[PDB]
Amino acid sequence: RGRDQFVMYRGDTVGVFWNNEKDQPENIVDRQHWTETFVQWSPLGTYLTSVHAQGVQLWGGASWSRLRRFPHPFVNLVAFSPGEKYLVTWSNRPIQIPDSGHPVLTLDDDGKNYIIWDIETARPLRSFAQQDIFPWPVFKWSADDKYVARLNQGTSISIYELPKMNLLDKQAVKIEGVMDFEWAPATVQREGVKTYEQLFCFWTPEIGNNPARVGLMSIPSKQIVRTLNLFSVSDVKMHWQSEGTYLCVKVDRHSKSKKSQATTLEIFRVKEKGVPVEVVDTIKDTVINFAWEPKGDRFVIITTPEPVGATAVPPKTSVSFFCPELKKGNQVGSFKHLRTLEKKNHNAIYWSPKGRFVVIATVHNTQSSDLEFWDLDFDGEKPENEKDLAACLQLMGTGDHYGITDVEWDPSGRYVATWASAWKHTMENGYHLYDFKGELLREEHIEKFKQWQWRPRPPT
Ligand SMILES: [Cl-]
Ligand SMILES: [Cl-]
Ligand SMILES: [Cl-]
Ligand SMILES: [Cl-]
Repeated sequence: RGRDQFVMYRGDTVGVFWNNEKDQPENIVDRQHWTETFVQWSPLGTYLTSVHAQGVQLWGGASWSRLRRFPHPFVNLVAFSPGEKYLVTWSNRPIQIPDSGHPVLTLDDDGKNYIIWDIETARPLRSFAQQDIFPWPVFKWSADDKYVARLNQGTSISIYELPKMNLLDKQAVKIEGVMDFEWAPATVQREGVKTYEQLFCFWTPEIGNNPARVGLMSIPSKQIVRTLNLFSVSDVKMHWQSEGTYLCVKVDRHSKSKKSQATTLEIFRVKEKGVPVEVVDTIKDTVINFAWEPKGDRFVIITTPEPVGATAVPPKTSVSFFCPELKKGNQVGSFKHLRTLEKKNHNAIYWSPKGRFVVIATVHNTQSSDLEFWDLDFDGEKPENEKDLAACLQLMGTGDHYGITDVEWDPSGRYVATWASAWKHTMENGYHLYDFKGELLREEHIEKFKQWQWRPRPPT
C-alpha cells in the first residue's frame, strides 16, 4: 500500500496508526500511560520516545518493546543527533542525586541540566549545567553526528568531537561578541575543497571599531571562509537551505535616528568559489516568518508593519514569495521577489519535505483559521511580471480548521495533517487530514487531543 505510520496522543493514551486517507486509520497499537507528558519521534523514525519523571524511554521494533532507557530525572526537552547516534536530554530543574545512589549518574552530575547520551550503549557521555544568563536545541549538531556545539554568548562556541565528546583542540572557538550560530543541515561539498569539513555560520554585533558581521567557519580547521560586514543592525537571523547550498541572512536595521527602518535579505552561495554574497532585497516591514523550500531554491516570508498605538485590531500580515531568476544552463539566477499576497492574518509556513508545495496557515488565532495550499511548480502560464522567474505560483486550494494550533506534512509530501492540541486550549481538539491539493480527506474530534506526529521515513 505504501502507507505511512503516525502517532496520536489523546488523554492518557498514545497510539501508532496506519494512514488510510478518508478511511479510518488502522491501529498498530494503542496504550494507556505510554508516556507521562509528551511523545516525540526519532528523526529517522527508528524510535518512539516516551518521557517519564525517572527517565526517557525508546520504544521501537515490530513488537513496540522497550529498546533503550535514559535515567535523566524530570526531562522537559529531548533532542536527537541527525543520524540517531546520540541523544540529548534537558531538565529545567537541576539534577538532584540521592545519597542512596543513582543507577547511572553520580555526584558529578548533580546541579546539571543537560546530558548527552550514546544511544547504542545507553551510557551518558557528558553532563552540562545551565548557562549563566525556551530556545531548543541548545546543543547543536553537525550533519554527520561528528560535532556538537553550545554557544557561550559574547565569548565563544564550545565545539565537541564525538564519540569521545572531547573539546576540539582543547579549546573553545573564541569569537568576541558571538550572538548565535547554526550548523549547515547537510555535509556541503564546496567547489574544489578536497578535505573533510563541517560548516556553521555565526554573527557578532558592532565592537569598538569593527562593524557587525556574519561569519562562515569550517570545522575542524576553524578557518573563516567568508565574512560579511553589516551596518546599522538591530538583530540578525541566519537561515540555512536544506542542502547547505544557500545561506540567507535576515538583518533588522535602523536609521541614524535609531528608529526602526528596514529589513535586508542577503544570500550566501556556500558551494561557489569565493563564497559569493548577494543583496536580494530590502523590505520595509518586520519579518516574523521565514522558510526555505526543502531541497529547493525558493523561500517564503511573512511580514507585519510596526504598531505605534498597540491598537486592539490585530495587525494584518503579508506573505511574500522569493525565487531565483531563470538562468541559461545548469545554473541558478539571482534571487528575486516573486509575489506578495493580499494582506491577511497568516503567520505560519509549512513547506512539503519534497518542497514543491507549501501550506500558508493561520494558527494560534481566534479571529481567523484560514489555510492556503500553494504550488511553486504549477503546470501553467506565468503572469507577465513574473515571467523571467524560475517558478509558477498557483493556489491549489483552501481550507479551514477552527482553533488550529499545529500542522505537519507527511514524509512522502502527499498528505497534510492539522490539529488543535489540548495543550494550548481545550475548546475543540481535533485533527484534519488533507492531501497536498488541500482536499479535506477526513476530520475527527477527540476530547483531549494532545498531539499528532507523522513517523519519519528516510528515503531508501
Ligand atoms: Cl503498508
Ligand atoms: Cl526570521
Ligand atoms: Cl515558519
Ligand atoms: Cl520518502
